[PDB]
Amino acid sequence: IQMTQSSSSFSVSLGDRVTITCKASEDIYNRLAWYQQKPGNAPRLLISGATSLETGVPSRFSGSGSGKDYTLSITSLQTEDVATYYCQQYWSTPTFGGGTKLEIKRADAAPTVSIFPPSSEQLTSGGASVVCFLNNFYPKDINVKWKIDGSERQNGVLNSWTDQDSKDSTYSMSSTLTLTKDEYERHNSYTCEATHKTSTSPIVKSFN
Amino acid sequence: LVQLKQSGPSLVQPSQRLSITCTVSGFSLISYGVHWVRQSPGKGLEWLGVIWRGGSTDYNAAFMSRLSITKDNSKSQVFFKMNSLQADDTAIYFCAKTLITTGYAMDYWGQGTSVTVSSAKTTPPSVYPLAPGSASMVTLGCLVKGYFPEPVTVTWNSGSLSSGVHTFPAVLQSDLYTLSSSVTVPSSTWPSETVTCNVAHPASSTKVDKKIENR
Amino acid sequence: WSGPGTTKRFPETVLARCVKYTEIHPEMRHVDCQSVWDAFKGAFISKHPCDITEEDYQPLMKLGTQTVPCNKILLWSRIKDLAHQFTQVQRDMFTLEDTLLGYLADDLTWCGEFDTSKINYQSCPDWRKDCSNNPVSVFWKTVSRRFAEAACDVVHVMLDGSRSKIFDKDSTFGSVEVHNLQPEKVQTLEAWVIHGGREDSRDLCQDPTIKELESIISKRNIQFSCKNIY
Repeated sequence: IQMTQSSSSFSVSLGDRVTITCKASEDIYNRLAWYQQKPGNAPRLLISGATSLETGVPSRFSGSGSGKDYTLSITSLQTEDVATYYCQQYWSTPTFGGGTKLEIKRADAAPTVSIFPPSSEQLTSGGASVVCFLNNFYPKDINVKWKIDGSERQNGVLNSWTDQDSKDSTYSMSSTLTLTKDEYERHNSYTCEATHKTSTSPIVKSFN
Repeated sequence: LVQLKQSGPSLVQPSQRLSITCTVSGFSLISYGVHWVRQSPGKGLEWLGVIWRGGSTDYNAAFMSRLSITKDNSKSQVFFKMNSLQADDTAIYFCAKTLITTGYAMDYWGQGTSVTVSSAKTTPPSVYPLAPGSASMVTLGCLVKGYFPEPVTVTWNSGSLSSGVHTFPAVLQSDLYTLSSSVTVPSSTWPSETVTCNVAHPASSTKVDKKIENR
Repeated sequence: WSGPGTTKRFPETVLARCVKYTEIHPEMRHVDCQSVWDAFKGAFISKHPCDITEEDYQPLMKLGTQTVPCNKILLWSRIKDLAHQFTQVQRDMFTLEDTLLGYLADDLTWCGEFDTSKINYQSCPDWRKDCSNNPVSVFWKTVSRRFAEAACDVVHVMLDGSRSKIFDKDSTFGSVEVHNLQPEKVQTLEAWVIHGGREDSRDLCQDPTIKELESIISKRNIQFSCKNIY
């Protein structure tokens, strides 16, 4: 018996009225529970037996659904109601749902592009990493491009994004080109460039 | 006030015994049951097993092989134990208070324990500073490189700034993690001020500070 | 007979009860208070009060047919006097004696004879001591078997935390109601154990009778929530 939440990601603006779906291989006769997991924390019981709420949980939350198709709902969405939303069935041996992540609809944003050089104390040891942050932006979908003296490098670069900030409700990210010092200082200008959709033109930072 | 506080390993060598210890407060194990779920990024969430108020246990078809939940009611703690581990047995493992005596919805969950199943000695990170090239605002950050395993705690000014400062996800290349911390201010408040970087690697029982200078 | 006989002006009171129940509960009204009484009466006059079957009440069930807040239900445990006593119960839940038939026969004893065909106002069979199939014993098994088949979501029950056997497996509740809770319909049995006195601290959710119920309920796929109260 398997739980398929369908929709995996969602974005809708604050005060918007959101809805999620769960469906089972077979009739689970209401043996179903919704859990709200904010990443970096243990999951939260919201609803049990399809519709019965729970203490603390705001009156905003709606438990509905019947037969095979169940449903979470918030009336006027708020801020601290962002998380992946999981669904548990317990008519037989408990199984859960893929997941359904929530993202606010923030005002569009362009990145805050950095590009620090290697640290002396790093090179003296052997290597030379080249960091290029991009804290705070929106939509999530971005692109970063590296260049060395003009020619392009897409090998050895390791990126890392964050989750949409529970504050400025915007994203972030890092690119990181990792070389030996030798392989490093056999080149002068090091360019990294973020190709977003705020200005039709790719912002750059670069040194030597 | 219901709490379920685990503890145990975190880092565990392939094909060993995993042994977590859930320890419960503001309630009792003769009254409610206790479930174990684990979360791996790959499989999402999965039900492992359950140790009833009764004492009986039900196990997931799959792990009934290597599984062993058991409890000590006098000291209110439950004992997870899994055998012949592996790569994918990597995940966070939680406990949970059965809502009502005997039910499946679980009200109060445990903190979870991130477990990583690997052979791979413990590496202190090397913490490199990050400052703009000698030759409007100013943003900085630290570079924590090459450590094992998770996790690592980065702070700023021993524990000061926090606004718009956003520390990044670690990455794994050849069993060593790496990550970077960010931090923004006005052109004014640096370099006049202090901007120490505070990193702690709890696994290698080490901590380190690294202030960002200029060029 | 070792038990008390049919309560006085019985047929007279069973009618007045049906009258009143149909003023108050207007979404009934359509009911033939006599045909109801006629159906009741026919289940046990002419029949020997140790030989009554759930069938004999089939007549009157048909006419009693009703609809209930299936999710607000509180099952029949022998003890209706102890329980009607909590404002939480009467108010927030649906005793089998807020139904019509329940209403009519609450607090009444009754039986006839068979070599005649006239009620017996002198004595009646005592379920424990004499035969166990007196009209009253069986009436209640009959109407509650229905009650149990009708319950959904959380269904409650109340046990004496004084009785020597808190959960008795042979009780109307143990033997009839429990096996007619459908799991495809009921999420949980929430039981309330009623301490026979303050002073008596003591988690009765522990008592084995209770535990035999935890166990039984679970072989049925239904969940169990136990609770103490006074």
